[PDB]
Amino acid sequence: GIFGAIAGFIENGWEGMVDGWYGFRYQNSEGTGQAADLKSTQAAIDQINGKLNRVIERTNEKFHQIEKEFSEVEGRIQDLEKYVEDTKIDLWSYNAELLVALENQHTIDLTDAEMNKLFEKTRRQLRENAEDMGDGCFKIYHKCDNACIESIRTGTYDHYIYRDEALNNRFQSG
Amino acid sequence: GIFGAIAGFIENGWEGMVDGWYGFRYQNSEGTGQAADLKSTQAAIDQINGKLNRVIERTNEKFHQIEKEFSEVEGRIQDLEKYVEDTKIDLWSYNAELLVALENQHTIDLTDAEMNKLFEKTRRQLRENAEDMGDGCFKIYHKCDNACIESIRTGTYDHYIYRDEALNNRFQSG
Amino acid sequence: GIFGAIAGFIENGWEGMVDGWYGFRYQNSEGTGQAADLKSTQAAIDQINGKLNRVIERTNEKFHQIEKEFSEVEGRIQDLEKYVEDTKIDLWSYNAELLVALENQHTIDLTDAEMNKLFEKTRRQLRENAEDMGDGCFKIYHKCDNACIESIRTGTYDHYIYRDEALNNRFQSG
Amino acid sequence: NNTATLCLGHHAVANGTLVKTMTDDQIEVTNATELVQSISMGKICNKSYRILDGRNCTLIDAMLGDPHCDAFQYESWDLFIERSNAFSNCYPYDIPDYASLRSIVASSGTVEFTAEGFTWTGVTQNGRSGACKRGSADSFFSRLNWLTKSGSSYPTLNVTMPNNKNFDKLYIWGIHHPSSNQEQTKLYIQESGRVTVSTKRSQQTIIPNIGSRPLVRGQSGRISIYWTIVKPGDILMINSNGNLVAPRGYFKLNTGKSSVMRSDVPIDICVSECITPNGSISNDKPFQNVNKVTYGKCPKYIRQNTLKLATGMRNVPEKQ
Amino acid sequence: NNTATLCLGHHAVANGTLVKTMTDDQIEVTNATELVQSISMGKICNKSYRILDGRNCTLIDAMLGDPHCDAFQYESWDLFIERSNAFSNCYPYDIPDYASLRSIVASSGTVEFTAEGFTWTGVTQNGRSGACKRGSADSFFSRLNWLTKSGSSYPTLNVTMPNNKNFDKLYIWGIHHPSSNQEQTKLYIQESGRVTVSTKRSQQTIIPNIGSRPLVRGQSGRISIYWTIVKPGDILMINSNGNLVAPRGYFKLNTGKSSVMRSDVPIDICVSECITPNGSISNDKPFQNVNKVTYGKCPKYIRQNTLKLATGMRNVPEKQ
Amino acid sequence: NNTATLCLGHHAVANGTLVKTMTDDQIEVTNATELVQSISMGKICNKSYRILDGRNCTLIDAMLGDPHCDAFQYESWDLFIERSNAFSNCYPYDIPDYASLRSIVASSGTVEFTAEGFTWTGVTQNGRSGACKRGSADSFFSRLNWLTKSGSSYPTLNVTMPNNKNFDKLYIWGIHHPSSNQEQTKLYIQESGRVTVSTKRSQQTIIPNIGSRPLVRGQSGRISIYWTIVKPGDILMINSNGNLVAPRGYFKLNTGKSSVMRSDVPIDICVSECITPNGSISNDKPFQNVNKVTYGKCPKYIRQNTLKLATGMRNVPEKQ
Ligand SMILES: *[C@@H]1O[C@H](CO)[C@@H](O[C@@H]2O[C@H](CO)[C@@H](OC3O[C@H](CO)[C@@H](O)[C@H](O)[C@@H]3O)[C@H](O)[C@H]2NC(C)=O)[C@H](O)[C@H]1NC(C)=O
Ligand SMILES: *[C@@H]1O[C@H](CO)[C@@H](O[C@@H]2O[C@H](CO)[C@@H](OC3O[C@H](CO)[C@@H](O)[C@H](O)[C@@H]3O)[C@H](O)[C@H]2NC(C)=O)[C@H](O)[C@H]1NC(C)=O
Ligand SMILES: *[C@@H]1O[C@H](CO)[C@@H](O[C@@H]2O[C@H](CO)[C@@H](OC3O[C@H](CO)[C@@H](O)[C@H](O)[C@@H]3O)[C@H](O)[C@H]2NC(C)=O)[C@H](O)[C@H]1NC(C)=O
Ligand SMILES: *[C@@H]1O[C@H](CO)[C@@H](O[C@@H]2O[C@H](CO)[C@@H](O)[C@H](O)[C@H]2NC(C)=O)[C@H](O)[C@H]1NC(C)=O
Ligand SMILES: *[C@@H]1O[C@H](CO)[C@@H](O[C@@H]2O[C@H](CO)[C@@H](O)[C@H](O)[C@H]2NC(C)=O)[C@H](O)[C@H]1NC(C)=O
Ligand SMILES: *[C@@H]1O[C@H](CO)[C@@H](O[C@@H]2O[C@H](CO)[C@@H](O)[C@H](O)[C@H]2NC(C)=O)[C@H](O)[C@H]1NC(C)=O
Ligand SMILES: *[C@@H]1O[C@H](CO)[C@@H](O[C@@H]2O[C@H](CO)[C@@H](O)[C@H](O)[C@H]2NC(C)=O)[C@H](O)[C@H]1NC(C)=O
Ligand SMILES: *[C@@H]1O[C@H](CO)[C@@H](O[C@@H]2O[C@H](CO)[C@@H](O)[C@H](O)[C@H]2NC(C)=O)[C@H](O)[C@H]1NC(C)=O
Ligand SMILES: *[C@@H]1O[C@H](CO)[C@@H](O[C@@H]2O[C@H](CO)[C@@H](O)[C@H](O)[C@H]2NC(C)=O)[C@H](O)[C@H]1NC(C)=O
Ligand SMILES: *[C@@H]1O[C@H](CO)[C@@H](O[C@@H]2O[C@H](CO)[C@@H](O)[C@H](O)[C@H]2NC(C)=O)[C@H](O)[C@H]1NC(C)=O
Ligand SMILES: *[C@@H]1O[C@H](CO)[C@@H](O[C@@H]2O[C@H](CO)[C@@H](O)[C@H](O)[C@H]2NC(C)=O)[C@H](O)[C@H]1NC(C)=O
Ligand SMILES: *[C@@H]1O[C@H](CO)[C@@H](O[C@@H]2O[C@H](CO)[C@@H](O)[C@H](O)[C@H]2NC(C)=O)[C@H](O)[C@H]1NC(C)=O
Ligand SMILES: *[C@@H]1O[C@H](CO)[C@@H](O)[C@H](O)[C@H]1NC(C)=O
Ligand SMILES: *[C@@H]1O[C@H](CO)[C@@H](O)[C@H](O)[C@H]1NC(C)=O
Ligand SMILES: *[C@@H]1O[C@H](CO)[C@@H](O)[C@H](O)[C@H]1NC(C)=O
Repeated sequence: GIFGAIAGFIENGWEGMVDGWYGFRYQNSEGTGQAADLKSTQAAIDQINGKLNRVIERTNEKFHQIEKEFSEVEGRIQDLEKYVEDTKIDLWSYNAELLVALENQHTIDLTDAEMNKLFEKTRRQLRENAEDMGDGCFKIYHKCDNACIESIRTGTYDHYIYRDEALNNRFQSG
Repeated sequence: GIFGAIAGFIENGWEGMVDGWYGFRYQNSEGTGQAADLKSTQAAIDQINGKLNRVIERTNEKFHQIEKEFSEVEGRIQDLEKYVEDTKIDLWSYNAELLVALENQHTIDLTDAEMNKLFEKTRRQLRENAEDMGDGCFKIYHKCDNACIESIRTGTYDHYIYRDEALNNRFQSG
Repeated sequence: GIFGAIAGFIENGWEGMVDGWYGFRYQNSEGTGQAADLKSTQAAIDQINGKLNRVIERTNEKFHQIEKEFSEVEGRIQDLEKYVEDTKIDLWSYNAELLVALENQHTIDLTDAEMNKLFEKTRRQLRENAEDMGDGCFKIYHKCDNACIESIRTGTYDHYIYRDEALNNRFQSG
Repeated sequence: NNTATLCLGHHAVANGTLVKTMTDDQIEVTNATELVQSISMGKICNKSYRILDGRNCTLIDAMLGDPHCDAFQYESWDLFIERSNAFSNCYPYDIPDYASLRSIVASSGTVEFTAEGFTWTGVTQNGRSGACKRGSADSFFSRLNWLTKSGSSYPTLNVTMPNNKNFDKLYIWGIHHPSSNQEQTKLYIQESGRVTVSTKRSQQTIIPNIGSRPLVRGQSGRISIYWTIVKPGDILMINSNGNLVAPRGYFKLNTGKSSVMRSDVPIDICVSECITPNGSISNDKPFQNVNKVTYGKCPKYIRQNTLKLATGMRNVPEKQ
Repeated sequence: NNTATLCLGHHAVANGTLVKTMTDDQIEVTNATELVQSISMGKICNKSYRILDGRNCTLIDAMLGDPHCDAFQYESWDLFIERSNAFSNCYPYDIPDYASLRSIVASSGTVEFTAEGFTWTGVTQNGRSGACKRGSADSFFSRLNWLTKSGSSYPTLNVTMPNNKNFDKLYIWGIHHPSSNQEQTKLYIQESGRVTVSTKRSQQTIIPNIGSRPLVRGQSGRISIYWTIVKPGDILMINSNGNLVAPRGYFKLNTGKSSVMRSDVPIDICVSECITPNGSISNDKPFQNVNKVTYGKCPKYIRQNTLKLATGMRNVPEKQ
Repeated sequence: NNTATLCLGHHAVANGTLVKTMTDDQIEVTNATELVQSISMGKICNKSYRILDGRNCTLIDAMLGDPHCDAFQYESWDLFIERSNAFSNCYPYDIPDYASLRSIVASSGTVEFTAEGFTWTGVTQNGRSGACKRGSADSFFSRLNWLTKSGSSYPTLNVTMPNNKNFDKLYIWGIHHPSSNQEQTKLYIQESGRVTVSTKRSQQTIIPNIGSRPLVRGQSGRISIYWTIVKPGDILMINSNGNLVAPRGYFKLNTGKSSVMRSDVPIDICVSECITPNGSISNDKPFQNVNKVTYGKCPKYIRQNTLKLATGMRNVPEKQ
C-alpha cells in the first residue's frame, strides 16, 4: 500500500500469528516470544465491518414494473423498453465494478496504515532506548525481560528507568 | 484517520484554539503559550473549499420533460414512464450516497494528514535538539524563550547554535 | 499530496533527472553525483498503467437501439425517448467526471507516497550514521565515496562499519 | 542478555484470495466476500409473499372467466405466475393492447368480480358455444354476457350504470366478428352492428367485421375484447345496434403492490423475500446475475457473475 | 529553565456534527454542510421565469379558446401552471391522445392564433351552442368553426391551404358525434358523414358515431378533437361529406424551452431559478427531496432527505 | 572529505499538464491522457462491418421494391445508411407507424424477398401506374401486387398461406385509397371495399377512404401499407371485398445484430469498430463527444469535450 509497511519494509506476514492480525515477536533474556495486538487488529476489523454493513443487506422492495423480454416483434415500443432496461443494467454494472475497485484499494491502504500506526506507536514508546533495524524490528539496547516487553505491549513502558543503561550500550566502540 | 494523528497519538483537540485549526502550545523560560499555524490551517481549508466548489452551485437547466404522476390507469406506457423515472431517481440517489461517503472519508484523512505534516515538519527543524514525547509534544533540551519558539513557528529556527547545549542535556546521568 | 513529500518538504523537482521518476543527488569525497532509483520509479509506473488498463480499451458492442433525434413533432413517445436518452447521457457524464477526479487525486497521492517510501527506506539504512536535514537530504557523518553511496542505492550499505566514525563526528564541540 | 529485539508484523494465510483494486486486476489478500448472487434457490418459495400458480391458465383467462379457469374466481395474490404451457379453451379472441390490460389486472392483484344487475330488454341473454365447454355442456365466459336477438328483433340498447362507489370501477366488454353474412343477420337481425361505450369523460365505439378467419378450436369467427374505467361520480353507458358481448359487472381497482411473472419452476415450501423466473434467490448480497426480471425486496441485476470485495489485508506469505 | 516543551495539536468544538464515511455510519466532525434541499420557498416566484397562472382554465381549453378562457388569447409563457379546480364550460369533448397535444402546446409555449382566410361555399359557418356561452349569448370555441348545412344541402367540401411560411404550422380540427339520427340529418343533410384531412406526407380520415352519451352540461352529443402539422412547402387539405368542425387558422410551432406543470400553490413576488409543484425551491444545493417534478435550472431529486458532507476535521473533545 | 550529503528527489518537466482532482479544478502534473474522443475519422470505414450506402433510396423503399431501388434486391448488411437527399419515385404512400416497420427491417438486416405462389382467381394481377416507372414503362412496387377487377367482377377473395417454416414470416400488404367514387367502382366494381388480414393469433381489418388528396407526382390517390408476422405452425389469411394491394411472399426474420443510421458522410476504405453520423470514430478511449447516435463496439457519449486523467506526478519546477 501507500505506507510501504505491509508488502514493504515488513518483508512478509506470519502464518503463525493466529491470535490476531497484528503483533510482535521478540527475543529477550527469557527466551523468544510471539503475541498479538488487539487494539490495532480490532481497529482494522471494525472498519471492514463498517464497509460490509454499508454494502450488504441494504435491499429495496420493488414490485410491478415493465416487461424485459418479448416473443412478438413489435418495433418502437419494445425497442424503447429493451434499451431502457439495457441502460439501467449497464449503469448499475459500472457502479458495482467501480465500488469493489474503490473499496479494495482503500481496504488495502487501510490495513497498511494500521501496520504503520502500531509501528510508530511502539517506536515512540521506546524513545532513545532502541533503534529501527529497518525490517520492522527494534534493537532494544538493554535487558528487557517478559515483564518489560509486556509493558511495551501494554503501553506502560517507562523509558526513563532504562535510559542510562540503553544509552551506555548504544554509544561506545567497544 | 490513516495517519493516527488526529483521534490518535494526539489524544484530543483543543477547544481553546480559536486562531485556527492547527497549532502549538508550549512551556518555556518565559511562561506558557498557545499559537496557531496558518499555513497548515489554510492548506486544509483550501482543499475543503475545493470540494465544496466542485459539488455546490453546479446545476443544469432542464425544461419540458415527461409526466411523472398520473390519475388515469393506462398500462404499458405509464408503466414505462414510471419505471424510467423510478430508475433515474434510484441511480442518482446512489451517486449522492456514495459521494458523501467518499468525500467524508477523504476529508477526515485529508485533515489527519495535515496534522502529521505539521508535526514531522516541526520535528525536522529541531533535529538533535529535542525528543518526541509520543503525545504530540517535543521535549526541547535547551532554554528556548518566546523568540526561540517563534523562530520554530516561523520556520527560521537554527539548530546549530543550541546543538552543543541540547546534546549536553540529552546525554548524562546525572 | 497527503505525505507532504512532493510539493512539500522536497522543495522542487529535478528537470535534470531523466533516468527515472525518483532518485538521489549527492556530494562526497569523489565529487558530485546524480542517479535514479528504478524500483520506486517502476513501482509508480506499474500502478498508473494498472489504472490505464482498467479504464482504456474496455469497450462494449452495441447494435440496434432507439432513435435519438426526430424531425416530426409527435408528443408523448418522442418526449419519453428524448428524456430517456437525455438521462443516460447525464448519468454517464457524471461518472466520467467523478472518475477522473477520483483517479487523479489518487494518482497524486500515490506518487507522493512513493517519494516518502524511498525516503524512509533510505533513512532506515543509514541508521545512526546520518541526520535528516529536512529538505530531503541526509548529512552523512563519514567519508562515503561512490562505492559507499552505491551501496546505499543498492540497498547493501552496512552501517556497523562506519558507526564509530559517524558517531564521533556527530557528537562533539569542536 | 543485555539487549533485546522486538519485531513488528502482521498475519497471513496459506490459501488466500484474489481481488481487484484501482491499480491491480488480480492482487492477493487474506480474505474476501462475494457481492454477486449467482445461483438461485432452485424453486419458488411460497413465503413470505402470497404466490399463485397459473397452471393451465393465463391471467387474462382468469379475469375473463374461461371455464377451465374457474378455480381462480375468488383469488387475489402478491405475485401471479404464468406457465408457458398454459392455454385458452373458450371462444377464440384477441385484445387490442393485451399487455396493458394484463398489466392493469396484475398490478391490482385480484380477479374477484363484483356482479351488477344489468337489464337488457328485447334481447336474449347468456349466449352459449360449442367451443367453450363448462362441464360437458356448451357455455361461454363466466364474466362476459353474449347478447343476441329475442324473437325477431335486436333493439338499439341504451343501458347505464352509475359509479357511486368510492373507487374506480374496471369494466370488461367485447364485440362479435361473425364468419359470414348469414350469421350476422341470423343472430343480430341487422346486417351491420355497432358498439359505442362511453362515460362523461371518454368514449370508444367499435364496429365489427364479417368474414371467416382460420379455425381456432373449430371457430372462424372472433371476439375482440375491450375495457373501460369509471371514476367515482361518473356514469357508464352502452349503446348497441348489434354484436355486443355485454359485461356482468366490474372489477375493483386497488392500488396494489401486486404483479405477474412468467416462470416455469415448481413452487415449494422454502422462504425468501425476492423472486425471479429462475426461482427465488437469496436476498443478502447487493447484486445478482440470475435474471433482470424480478419481484419484491430484491438485489440489483448486473452483467458480471462475480465481484469479490476484499475483507482482509494483503496476503504476503514467506518467499522461497 | 534549561529545557522547554512544544506540543502540537488541533482544534475542536463543543457542539459538533455527525457524518457518514465509508467505514462509519455516524462519526463526529467539527463541521458539515447539507447537500439535500428539503424545504421549499412555499410559493411560486414570478421571477426569473415568465410564469402564467391557469386559474379556471386548462392549457387545452386556452388553445381551443373556451369562452371563459379568452383571457389567454395573446399569451406566451416559460412555464404554464394548471390548477386542479380548473374546468371546461364549452361543448363536451374528448381527444385521442390528449397528453401528446397538451405536451406539444406546452413545449411551443404559446397560444397566439394566426387566423387564415378559409372559404367554405355552400355551408353556413359559426355554429352556436346552449352549453358554451360567451357573455350571455350562445357561442362556441373561438378557434374552431362548426360547419353545418346551408339551405337544403351540405356539399362535399374540398378546401386547401398551402404552408409557404418558414415553419411548421399546427392545425386543430374536430368532428361532431350526434346524439340521434335526426340531429345528423337535420344539421348535415346526409345520414353518415366523413372527415378526411391530409397533406402530401400523411392523412387522417375520421368517421363519426351517432347515439347519445351521458349529459355533460346538458349535451348527450360529443366533439372529438384532432390535429395536424404541415411542413414548409407542403399543402393542407380538408374533405368533408358531413360533421366537420373546421379550423380558423393555425398555431405557429417554436422550438421552445417552455413547459407546463400541475401545481396548486399561490404565485408570488419572490425570485428563483427552479420550480416544482410544492413551490419554487432554492437552487444552491446539488440535491433535493421536494419533488421529482421540476422545471428550469434545478437540483437533482433523490430519495434521501439529508446528506451531510463534512466540511471540517474529526471532532475529538477532552475525555472525562 | 569526512562527511557526505545524500539528497532525495523526484523529476519534473518544463511543459506540464493541468488536471482535476477532488480538491483542485486545475492542478499541474508531469503528464496526462485524454479520455474523451472529440474528433471523428471524417468518413465511414467500410470495415470491419458490412456497410451499405442508401444513396437515392430509403430502407422502406428497398423493402417495398420501388423501381429505382431495385439494386438492393438481394442485399443484407450490418449497418444500412440512409441519406438525407434520398426519396421515393413510386406510387404515393403512408404507413401507420413507419418507424416500427423501418426498425423491424433494419434489425433483421436484409431485404431478400422469398416469393410464394399465391393464387387469386377472378381478379387481374400486376396493376401498373404512370407515377412508378421501371425502365420507361408503367410499373408498380416489385414486391406488392395490385389486384383489380377481372371482366365485370371483383369476387370476395379468401386466400391462405400456412407458415410451416422454422421461423417467423414477415408479410407486407396494403390498401388503395381512391381519388373519386368513379375510380373505386371502375377498378374494383363495388362502391366500398374492405381488407381483413388475420391469423390464428390476431387480426387487422382496414377499410379505405375515397376522396382526392394533394398530388404527389401526379396522384391524388394514396396507398397505405400494413404488415403482419406469422409464427411457425400458424396460418396466414386474406379477405378482400375490394381495394387490396396483395403481397408476393414474405421476408424472413433473423435475430440480427443489424441496424440503420441517418448519415451524410462519404464511405471510404479506412477501418474501425464503431460508427456515428459524423463518421467512424476511434475506439480506444472510454468516452466520446462526437454524437449520441452510434453503432457497434463503441465508446460512451458524454456531455464534456475533454477529461484528462493524470498519468504522472505533480509537476513542481524550480521557483524564481
Ligand atoms: C376460406 O379459405 C380457407 C382455406 O382455403 C378455409 O379453411 C378451410 O376450412 C375447412 C373447414 O371449413 C378446414 O378443413 C378441415 O380439415 C381438417 C382435416 O384434418 C379437419 O380439421 C376438418 O375436417 C376441417 O373441416 C380447414 O381449416 C380449411 N381447409 C383446408 C383444406 O385447409 C375457410 O373455410 C374458407 N372460408 C370461407 C370460404 O368462408
Ligand atoms: C339513454 O339512457 C339514459 C339513462 O337510461 C338517458 O339518460 C337520462 O337523460 C335524462 C334527460 O333525457 C336525464 O334526466 C334528468 O334528470 C335530472 C334530475 O336532477 C335533471 O338534470 C334533468 O331533469 C334531466 O333531464 C338523465 O341524464 C337520465 N335520466 C335518468 C333517470 O337517469 C338518456 O337520455 C338515454 N338516451 C337516449 C334514449 O337517447
Ligand atoms: C380539390 O381541391 C384542390 C385545390 O383546390 C385541387 O388541387 C388542384 O389540382 C390541380 C389538378 O387537378 C393542380 O393544378 C395544376 O397546376 C400546376 C401548375 O404548375 C401543374 O402541376 C398542373 O397543370 C396541375 O394540373 C393543383 O394541384 C391544384 N390546383 C391549384 C390551382 O392549386 C384538387 O384537384 C381538388 N380535387 C377534387 C375536386 O377532387
Ligand atoms: C473470510 O470470509 C468468509 C466468507 O467470504 C467468512 O465466512 C463467514 O463469516 C461471516 C462473518 O460474520 C459469517 O457471517 C458467514 O456465516 C460466513 N460465511 C461463509 C460462507 O463461510 C469468514 O468469516 C472470513 N474469515 C475470517 C473473518 O477469519
Ligand atoms: C391441465 O392441462 C393438462 C394438459 O392438457 C392436463 O393434462 C392431462 O394429462 C396429460 C399429461 O399431463 C396430458 O397429456 C393430457 O392432455 C391431459 N389428460 C387428458 C385426459 O386430457 C391436466 O390434467 C390439467 N391439470 C389441471 C390441474 O387443470
Ligand atoms: C436463468 O433462466 C433464464 C430463463 O428464465 C435463462 O435465460 C435463457 O437461457 C439461455 C441460455 O441457455 C440464454 O440464451 C437466454 O438468456 C435465455 N433464453 C431464453 C429463450 O429464455 C438464464 O440463462 C438462466 N440464468 C441463470 C444464471 O440461471
Ligand atoms: C460550518 O458550517 C456552516 C453551515 O453548514 C457554515 O455556515 C456558513 O458559512 C458559509 C461559508 O461561506 C456561508 O456561505 C453561509 O452563509 C453560512 N451558512 C449558514 C447556514 O450558517 C460555517 O461557515 C461553518 N463554520 C466555520 C467555517 O467555522
Ligand atoms: C373562476 O371560477 C370560480 C369557480 O366557479 C369562480 O368562483 C365564484 O365564486 C365562488 C367562490 O370562489 C364560487 O363558489 C362560485 O362558483 C363563483 N361565483 C359565481 C357567482 O358563480 C371565480 O369567480 C372564477 N374566477 C375567475 C378569475 O375566472
Ligand atoms: C410536496 O408536495 C407533493 C405534492 O405535490 C406531496 O406529494 C403528495 O403527498 C403525499 C403525502 O401526504 C404523498 O403520499 C404523495 O407523495 C403525494 N400524494 C398525492 C395525492 O399527490 C409531497 O409529499 C410534498 N413533499 C414535500 C417535501 O413537501
Ligand atoms: C505522456 O502522455 C502521452 C500521451 O498523453 C504519452 O504518449 C504516448 O505514449 C503511450 C505509452 O504507451 C503510447 O501508447 C502512445 O502511442 C503515445 N501517444 C501520444 C499521443 O504520444 C507519453 O508516453 C507520456 N510520456 C511519458 C510516459 O514519458
Ligand atoms: C440519384 O438521383 C440523383 C438525383 O436525381 C441523380 O442525379 C442526377 O444528376 C444531377 C446531379 O447529381 C441531378 O441534378 C439530376 O436530378 C440527375 N440527372 C438527371 C438527368 O436526371 C443521380 O444520377 C442518381 N444516382 C444513382 C446512383 O441512382
Ligand atoms: C457532428 O455532427 C452532428 C450531426 O450529425 C452535429 O449536430 C448538429 O450540429 C449543430 C451545430 O452546427 C447542432 O446545433 C446540433 O447538435 C445538430 N443540428 C442538426 C440540425 O442536426 C454535431 O454538432 C457534430 N459534432 C461534432 C463533434 O462533430
Ligand atoms: C490449501 O489448499 C490446498 C489445495 O486446495 C490443500 O491441499 C491444502 O490442504 C490447503 N492448506 C491450507 C489451507 O493450509
Ligand atoms: C451547545 O448546545 C447545548 C444544547 O443544545 C447548549 O446548552 C449550549 O449552550 C451549546 N454550547 C456551546 C456551543 O458551547
Ligand atoms: C515548451 O513550450 C514552449 C512554448 O510552447 C516552447 O517554446 C519550448 O521550446 C518548449 N520547451 C520545452 C519542452 O523544454
